[PDB]
Amino acid sequence: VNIPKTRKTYCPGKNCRKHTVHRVTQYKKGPDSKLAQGKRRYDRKQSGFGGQTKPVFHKKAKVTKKVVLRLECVSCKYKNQLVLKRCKHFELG
Amino acid sequence: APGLVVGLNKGKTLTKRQLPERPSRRKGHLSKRTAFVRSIVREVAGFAPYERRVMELIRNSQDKRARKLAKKRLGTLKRAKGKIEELTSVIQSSR
Amino acid sequence: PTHTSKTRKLRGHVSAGHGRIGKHRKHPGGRGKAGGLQHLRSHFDKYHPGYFGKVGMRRFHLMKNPLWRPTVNLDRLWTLVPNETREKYLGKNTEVAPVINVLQSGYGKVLGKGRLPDTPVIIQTRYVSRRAEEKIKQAGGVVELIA
Amino acid sequence: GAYKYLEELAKKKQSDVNLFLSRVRAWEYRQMNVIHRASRPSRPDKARRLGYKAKQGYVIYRIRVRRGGRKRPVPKGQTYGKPVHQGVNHLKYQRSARCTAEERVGRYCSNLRVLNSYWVNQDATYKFFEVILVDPSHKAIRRDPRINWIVNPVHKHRESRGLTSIGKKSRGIGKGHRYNNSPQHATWLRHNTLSLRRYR
RNA sequence: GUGAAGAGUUUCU
Ligand SMILES: [Mg+2]
Ligand SMILES: [Mg+2]
Ligand SMILES: [Mg+2]
Ligand SMILES: [Zn+2]
Repeated sequence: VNIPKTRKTYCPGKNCRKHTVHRVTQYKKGPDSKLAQGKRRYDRKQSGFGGQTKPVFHKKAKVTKKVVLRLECVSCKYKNQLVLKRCKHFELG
Repeated sequence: APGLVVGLNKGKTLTKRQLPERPSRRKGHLSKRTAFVRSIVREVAGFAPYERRVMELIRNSQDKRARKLAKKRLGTLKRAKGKIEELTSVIQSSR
Repeated sequence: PTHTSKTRKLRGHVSAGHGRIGKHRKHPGGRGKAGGLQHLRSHFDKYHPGYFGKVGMRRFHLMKNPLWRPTVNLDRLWTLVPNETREKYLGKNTEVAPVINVLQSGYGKVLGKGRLPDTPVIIQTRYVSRRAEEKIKQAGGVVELIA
Repeated sequence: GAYKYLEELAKKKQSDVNLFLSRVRAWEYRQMNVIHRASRPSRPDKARRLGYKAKQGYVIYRIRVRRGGRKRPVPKGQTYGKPVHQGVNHLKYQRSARCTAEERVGRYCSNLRVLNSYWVNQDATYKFFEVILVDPSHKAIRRDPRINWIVNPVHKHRESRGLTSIGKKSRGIGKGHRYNNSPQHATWLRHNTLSLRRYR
C-alpha cells in the first residue's frame, strides 16, 4: 500500500526515548555470506558422493510477504523494524 | 605475583630457580660447519626456478608481487617472508 | 523372581493382557523416540518442552579441571574444623584465631548462606562472595585469599 | 664428511644438477623391469640413515609404482547400493604408494625382511622407490646386535602389517590428540565393548 | 626438453 516516507514515532533508542521523526524504507534480505557456519556445514556435507544431502524447495507460492518497515531515526542513526500485514503492492511516499 | 588465582601474575608463590639447559632446545641453531656446507651446496646447486622468479621481482622492486609469489609457492606467508629476506640478502650479496 | 511375576498370572488368559482388538504388535508408532515433531508432538510438547532446537554457544574441547570450584556456605564453615578445634576456640576468647582452609576441605569458593557464631576465624579460600566476606568480617574474622 | 653434503644437496630437487640427473635416471629406470635389483643405493646417505649398511645381507631393490588414485574395480561402474557408495572415479587407496612398493618387493624377495624404503624419482606415470632389505638367514645379520632383532619371527613381513616407517604413518600411529582414533580396530573395540561386572 | 622469428624487466603465436 501507500506508506509515507517519513513518520513520527516512539524511538526505543537509548538517547531518544521519545517520539521523533523517522525515515521509512522497506526491508530487503542481505546477500547470503559464504562464511556463515550453516553454509560452511552445508558445503562440507555436500562434498563427495551421496548427491543432494538436504531438502531443497522445488515450489514457490504466497508471494505476498509481510512488509517490514525499517525506521531510521533521522539524527540518532538508530534503526527500528516494524511489521505490516501482507500486500501485493508497496510504495513509499 | 600476588598469590591469588586471578590477575596478571596469579598462582602460588614459590622459590623460583633457573632450569638447566635442555640440549634438545638447541635445535634450529646454525652450526658453523653446516653453514659452510650449505654455502658450498648453494654454489653447486643453483636456485630453484621459483627462487629466480622471486628474485627477479625483487630486483624490479615489485615487493608485493614477490610476496604473493613466494607465499603461493611455499604455502604460508611466514615462509614467504623468510624466503624473500634470504633472497634479498643474496641479491645484495652480489651487489 | 519369576515365580511372583505377572506373566505367571496371565497363563490361560489368551491375549496376555495386551487386548484382543489392539494386540501387542511390533513397533506400531515407530522405534525409540522417533516422531517428536510429528505424531509424538503432543507428548514431547507436554512432558519435554525445550527438546528440539539449539540454544547458546558451542565450546570446543571443554576441560573441566580449570572450572573446578565446589562451594561451601558460611553455615558449614565451622563444621569443616575438628571437634577439638571447635571446643578450643568456638565461644572462647583467645589470642590466636583458628584457620579454616576451605581448599583442603575440597572447596574453591565460600558462599554467604547462613550465619556465623561471634568468634574470630581466618578463612583461607580461593574465592569468596561479597556477602560471605561481610558476614565473616562482622564476626571479627578475616578472609585471606590463597592459590 | 661427504654424507652431510649429500644430505644438503638432496634437498635441492629443483636445481639444474638434480633435474638433469633425475631425467636421465628416470629414463634409465623405465628401460628395465618394474622390479629390479640395484647394485648399490642410488642415495647412499639416505640409505644409511634408514638403517642400511654396506655389508653382506643388506640388499637394495628398485621398483616403479603407478601414480594416481584407485578406480573402484566394479564391473561397469555399477555399485548396487546407496548413492553415498556410487563413487567410482575420484577414490583413494588408504596406503601410500611407498607402502605398495614395499609390499611388492617383499613378495619378490620372500626370503628377506623389508627394513625401509625411500623415494628416488617420479614422472607423470610412475613413482620410483628403493627398498632396503635384510637377509635374516645370513650370519653377518644374525651375529649383529644392531639388526639382530629382525631375525625373530614376530618381524615376518612387517611391511604387510604396516610395521615399517611408512606403514605406521599410513596406519595413523602417533602420540596425542591428533591420533585419538589410534590403532583403529583396537580403539574401536575398547569403546564398543559393554563391560558387565560382577556387581558383588 | 632444446632452438629460431614476430608482440605491444617479461610469456603469447
Ligand atoms: Mg490375540
Ligand atoms: Mg483399530
Ligand atoms: Mg615396534
Ligand atoms: Zn531516536
